Amino acid sequence: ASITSVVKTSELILKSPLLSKIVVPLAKTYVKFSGYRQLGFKMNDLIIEETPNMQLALRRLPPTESYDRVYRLIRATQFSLSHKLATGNDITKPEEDDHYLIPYILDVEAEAFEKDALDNLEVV
Amino acid sequence: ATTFYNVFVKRNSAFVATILASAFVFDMTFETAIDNFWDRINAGKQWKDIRHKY
Amino acid sequence: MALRKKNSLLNMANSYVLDSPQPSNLNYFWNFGSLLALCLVIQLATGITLAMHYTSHASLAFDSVEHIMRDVNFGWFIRYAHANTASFFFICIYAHMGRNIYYGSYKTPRVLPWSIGVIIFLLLIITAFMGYVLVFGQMSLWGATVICNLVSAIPWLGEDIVHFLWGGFSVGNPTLQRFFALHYLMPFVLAVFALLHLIALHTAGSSNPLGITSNVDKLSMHPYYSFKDLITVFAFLLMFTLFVFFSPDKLGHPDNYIPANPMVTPASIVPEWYLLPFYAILRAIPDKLGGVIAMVAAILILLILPIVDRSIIRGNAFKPISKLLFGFFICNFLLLGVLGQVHIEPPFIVLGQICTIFYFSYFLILLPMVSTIENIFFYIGSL
Amino acid sequence: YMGWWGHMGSPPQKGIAGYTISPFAARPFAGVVHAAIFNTFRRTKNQALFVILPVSFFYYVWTQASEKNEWLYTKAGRHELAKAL
Amino acid sequence: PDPAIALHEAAAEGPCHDFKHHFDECVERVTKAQEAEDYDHAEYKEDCVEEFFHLQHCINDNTADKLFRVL
Amino acid sequence: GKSTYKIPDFTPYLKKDRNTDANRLFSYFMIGSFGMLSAAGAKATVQDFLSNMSASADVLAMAKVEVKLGAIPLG
Amino acid sequence: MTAAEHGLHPAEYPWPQNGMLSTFDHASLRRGYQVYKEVCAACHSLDRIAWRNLVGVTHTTDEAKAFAEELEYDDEPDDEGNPRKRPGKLADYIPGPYPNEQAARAANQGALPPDLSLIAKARHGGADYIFALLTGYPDEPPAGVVLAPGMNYNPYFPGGGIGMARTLFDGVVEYEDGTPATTSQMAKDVAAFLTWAAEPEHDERKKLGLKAIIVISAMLGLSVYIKKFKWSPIKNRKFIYNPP
Ligand code: HEC
Ligand code: HEM
Ligand code: HEM
Ligand SMILES: CCCCCCCCCCCCO[C@@H]1O[C@H](CO)[C@@H](O[C@H]2O[C@H](CO)[C@@H](O)[C@H](O)[C@H]2O)[C@H](O)[C@H]1O
Ligand SMILES: CCCCCCCCCCCCO[C@@H]1O[C@H](CO)[C@@H](O[C@H]2O[C@H](CO)[C@@H](O)[C@H](O)[C@H]2O)[C@H](O)[C@H]1O
Repeated sequence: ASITSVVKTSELILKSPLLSKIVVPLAKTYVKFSGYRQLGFKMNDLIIEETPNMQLALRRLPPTESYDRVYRLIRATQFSLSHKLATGNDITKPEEDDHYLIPYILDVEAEAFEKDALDNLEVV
Repeated sequence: ATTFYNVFVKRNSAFVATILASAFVFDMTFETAIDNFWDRINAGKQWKDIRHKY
Repeated sequence: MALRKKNSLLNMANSYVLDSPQPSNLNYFWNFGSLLALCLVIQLATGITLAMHYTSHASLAFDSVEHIMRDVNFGWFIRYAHANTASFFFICIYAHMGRNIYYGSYKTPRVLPWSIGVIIFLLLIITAFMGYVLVFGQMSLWGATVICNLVSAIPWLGEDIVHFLWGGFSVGNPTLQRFFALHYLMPFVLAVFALLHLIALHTAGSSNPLGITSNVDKLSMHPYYSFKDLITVFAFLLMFTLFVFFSPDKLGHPDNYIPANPMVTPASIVPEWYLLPFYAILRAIPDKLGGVIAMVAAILILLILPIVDRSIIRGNAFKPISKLLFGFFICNFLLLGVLGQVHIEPPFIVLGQICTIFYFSYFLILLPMVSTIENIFFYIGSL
Repeated sequence: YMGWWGHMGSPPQKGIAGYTISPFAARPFAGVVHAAIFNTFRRTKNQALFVILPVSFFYYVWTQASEKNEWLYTKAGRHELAKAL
Repeated sequence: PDPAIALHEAAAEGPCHDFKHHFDECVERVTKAQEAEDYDHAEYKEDCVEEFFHLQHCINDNTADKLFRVL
Repeated sequence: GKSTYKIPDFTPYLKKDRNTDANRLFSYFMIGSFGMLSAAGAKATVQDFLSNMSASADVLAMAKVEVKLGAIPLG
Repeated sequence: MTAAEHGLHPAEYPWPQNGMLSTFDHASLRRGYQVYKEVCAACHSLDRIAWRNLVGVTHTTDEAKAFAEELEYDDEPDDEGNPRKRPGKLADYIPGPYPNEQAARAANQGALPPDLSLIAKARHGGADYIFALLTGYPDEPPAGVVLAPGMNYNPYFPGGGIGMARTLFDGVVEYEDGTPATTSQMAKDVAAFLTWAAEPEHDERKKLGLKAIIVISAMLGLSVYIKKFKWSPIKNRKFIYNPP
C-alpha cells in the first residue's frame, strides 16, 4: 500500500465524528502495544525504504532530519542486538513522534501518480 | 604463563601442534575411560561377563 | 589489494562467507539457513554412501537396506543419520519459512529469493518422497501407490501419465529403479536452487528482525556469524545424537519394516509427518481433482504473500494484531498436520475442512485486511 | 539496495561517536545472571500472550475433537455414531 | 508356577475391583442375552470387549513392574 | 552526552588484568579446547564413517576358505 | 476406530535395555535363543540372522559352529552337475521351517507366520508387544466375541482373533542355566532375544551415543563461551550523538 492511500483513508476516518470516536482510542492503544517507541524509533522510521519513491523522499530530507534518523536506526539496532529496551531520554515520547517523512513521500508519490495518469490521457 | 604462552600459543604452528597432540591423547584416554565406565554400569550383563560359563 | 578480494574465485567465496556485510542484529532464527546447509551436506554424504551399498532392484532393495543395517561397518549409523536428517531438514525448513513469513522476508526487495525458495521447498518434498519409497517396505509401496494415483486426476491424460511414471501398471521394479535415479539427482538440483536464492538475496542483503535498513550498521559475516552459527550447529548435533543413537526409529512407521506386499493393504496409509498438513488439505476437498489442486495451491499460495501483505512496514515485530494472526496461522498448520494422520471419522472430517478454510483465508482475506487496518492505526495512533 | 564496504548505501553519517573495548579486555559473561533471570523474564512476559492464546485454543479444539471421536466409537456412542455417518 | 497368575489375581480383587465388577456384570448380561431365543436374528449383539480392555489395562498398570521384578 | 573525549563507562565490563599473559592464555585455552574436541570429534567421525567402505561382515565371512583333505586321493 | 480394532496397548515393562546407558542382558538373550529354537522355530523363520551373529553375543565360536554343522545346506553341484549337500558353516543363515509361503500357510490353517528377524521393529510396542501378546491369551474370550474358525482370542492383536495359538506354558523349555521356565520368564527372554535380532547394533550404538553426547555437550559449552567472547565488542558498543 502507498502512503497516499493510508493518509487519505485516515483522513476519511478523522472527518467522521462517530468513526474517529471509536478509531482514535484504538489506534493509540495499538501504538502503545506496538512498542516501537521503546526502541527509540519514531513511527516513520519503520516505513519500508527499499523503493524508488522512498529513496527519493529520503534524499529530500533536510540534512539535520537525515542525520537524526541515521542515529535512531543505529541506536535501535544496538538495542535489538543487545536485547535491551530504551530507557529515559531514549524512549520516544508521544510528542516527539513526529511525521517528519510523510510530507516528502506524499510529494514524491503525488508526482508519480500524476505521471501515471497523464501517461494515459486521451485528447477529447 | 608467559612461558606457557611463548612456547605453546604464540606461534600458530606450535598452537596447532599442541591442539592435535592433545586431541590424540584425549581420544585414547577418553576411549579407555568410557570403556571402563560402560562395563561398570552394565556389569554382569555383557557377553564378557558370562563368557566364562562356556 | 588482499588476495581474497583480487582473485575472482576467492572473491566469490569471500563475498558470501567472509566479507559479506550482515546486519548487526540478526537473532537466532537467522541460523536456520546454515542449519539447512548442514542438513544438505549430511544428506549428500550419507546418501552417496548408502548408494554404495543399496540395490535399486525390487527383489533386493529391502534386503540391501537390511544388509546396510546388519553387515556394513557403521551402516546402522549412516542409515539412521540419513533417515533422521530427512526429518530435521523439514523442521529446519519450516522454521526458516516461518522466520521469513513473520519478519516479512518475502517483501520487496526480496521477492525473488522468496519465490525461488518456494521452489526449493517443492523440490525437497519430491526428493524426500522418492527417497522414502526406496526402502520398499509396506509404507514405501502403499505411499507411492496412493500419492502417484493423484496424478490420475489430471483430466484426459491423467491415467496415461501415471502408467508412464510407474513404467508399468502398478508400482513395481521399474518405479523403484527410476525413483532411485531421481532421488540421487534431485538433491543436486536442490543445491543449485539453494545457491540461486542466495545469489538473488545478495542484491538486497539479509533482512533483520527490526525490518529496517541495515545499510547504516553492517558487520562482517566472519567472524561474528561464523561463531554464532557454531552454537546452533552443536545444538542441532545434540538433537541429532539423541535421535540417531538413543531413539533411531521414533520418527518412523513400524510398517516400513515389513517388506512391500501389493496384496495386503496396511491399516493406515499416511505420508511422513512433514507432509501431513498437505494431506489434510487434500482430504478436505471431496473431489479428487479439487483435492489435488487445493493441495498444490496450499504451497503455491506462498507466492502471493508479496501482494496480499499491504503493510507499509516490513515484518511483525511491531504489529500486535499481525503477531496474533500469525500465531493462529502457525497453530492451525500444526493442527492440519495432526488431522493428516487421524482416521477419516467424525468429528475430524468437518474439523479438517474448517482448518483448511482458515489456512487459505489467512492469505486471501485476513492478512490483506489486518495489514490494511494496521497501516491506519500506525498513522492515526502516532499523529 | 545494498552496496559494499565503503559505499554501503547509508545516508551520510555525521555526529555519532562509537566506542568499544577489546574482547580480551572485557568480561564476556558480565551481568549474565541478571540477564538470565530478569532480562529473560521481561522478554518472555511480554511475548507470552501471543503464544498462549493460539496454543491454548488449538489444544482445546483438538482435545474436544479427540474425546468426541473416542466416545463415538464406544458402545455408549453407537447411536450418535450412526447419525454422524 | 507363573508369578503373573497370582499378581493378576491380586490386582483384580484389589486396585482394579471396580473394573472387575463391570466386566463381570457385562458377561452376566451377554450370556443371558445369548440364552434368550431369536438372539441370532438380532440387530445389535453386545460383547464385553470394552470392559475387558478396561480391566486388563488396569491390571497391567498395577502389575507390570512387580512382575518383571521377580524374573 | 556532548564531549567525545569523555569515554562512556566501560567499568562494568573491563577486566583489571587485561594486559597480562595469564589473561590471554585463558581465552586461548578455551579456543584450544574447542579446537581439540573438534579435532578429536572429526577424527572419530571420519574414521567411523569411512570404515563403511572396508569389507563388510558378510564379505569377511566369505573369506578364509576351508577345504577338507580326506576326500582328496593320492596323486 | 473401536479399541478392539486397534488392539489393547501393551504395558510398558522395565526391560534391562531400557535406559540410555543400558545394554541387553546377554544371559536373557541366550535363554531367549533357546525358546526360539525349541518353540517358535517350528513355525517361524529367523532368516536375517546367520550363525556368526550369535558368536560373542549369546554363544562362543565353538557352540555356534556346532549348531551350524548339525544342519545340511545346498552345496555347489558336483562334477556331473548333480545336486549335493554340505554341513553348515558360520556364514550360513539360520534355516526356516518351511520351503515356501504356500507350505507355511498349509501348516497353519491358512495363516502365514511372519519371519521374526524384524518383528520387534515391525510392530508398535516392540518387546512389550511381543511379551504382551505371548502372555495375553485369556482362558476364555470375553462374552460375545465370535471367533472365526482357527482363530484364538488375544486382546493385544488388532481385531482380537489371531491365527497363532498360545504356545508358552510353564516348563515347555528346560533352561540350561537352571532358570525356572515359567510362561512369563520364557516370554521375557524370547522378547529380549527378538529385540536383539531386530537391532543387533543396540549395545554399541548406545555406547557410541554416550561418547558423542559428552563431546558434543562440551563443544556446545565452549562454543557459547567463544561466541560471547568474540561478540563482546559489538554487545558492549556505546554511542555519543552530537546532532550536526
Ligand atoms: C505352531 C504355530 C506357531 C508357534 C509354535 C508360534 N507361532 Fe507365532 N504365529 C503363528 C501364526 C500362524 C501367526 C500369524 C497369526 C496371524 O497373523 O493371524 C503367528 C504370529 C506371530 C507374531 C505376529 C503377530 C502380529 O502382530 O502379526 C509374533 C510376534 C509371533 N508369532 C511370535 C511367536 C513367538 C515369539 C513364538 C514362540 C516362542 C511363536 N510365535 C510361536 C504360528 C506360531
Ligand atoms: C535433500 C537430500 C535428501 C533427502 C531429504 C533424502 C531423504 C531420504 C529419505 C526420507 C529416505 C528414506 C530413508 C529411510 O527411511 O530408510 C532416503 C533414502 C535413501 N536416500 Fe536419500 N535423501 C536425500 C539425499 C540423498 C542423496 C544425495 C542420495 C545419493 C544417492 C540419497 C540416497 C538415498 C538412498 C540410497 C536411500 C535408500 C536407503 C535408505 O532407506 O536408507 N539420498 N532419502
Ligand atoms: C535447502 C534449503 C535452503 C537453504 C540451504 C537455505 C539457506 C539460506 C541461507 C543460508 C540464507 C541466508 C541466512 C539466513 O537468513 O538464514 C537464507 C535466506 C533466505 N531464504 Fe533460504 N534456504 C533454503 C530454503 C529456503 C526456502 C524453502 C525459502 C522460502 C520458501 C527460503 C527463503 C529464503 C529467504 C526469503 C531468505 C532471506 C531471508 C532474510 O535474510 O531476510 N529459503 N536461506
Ligand atoms: C555460500 C556458499 C559459499 C560459496 C559462494 C557462492 C559461490 C557463487 C557466488 C558467485 C555469484 C556471484 O556473486 C557475486 O560476486 C561478486 C564478487 O564475488 C559480489 O560483489 C560484491 O563484492 C565485491 C568485493 O567482495 C565488490 O566488487 C562488489 O561491489 C560487491 O557487490 C556480488 O555481490 C555477488 O553477487
Ligand atoms: C580425510 C580422510 C583421511 C584419511 C583417513 C583414512 C581413515 C580410514 C580408516 C578407517 C579406519 C577404521 O579403523 C577401525 O575403526 C573402527 C571404528 O571405525 C575401530 O573399531 C573400534 O570402535 C568401534 C566403534 O567406533 C567398535 O565397533 C569396535 O568394536 C572397536 O574395535 C577399529 O579399532 C579400527 O581399527
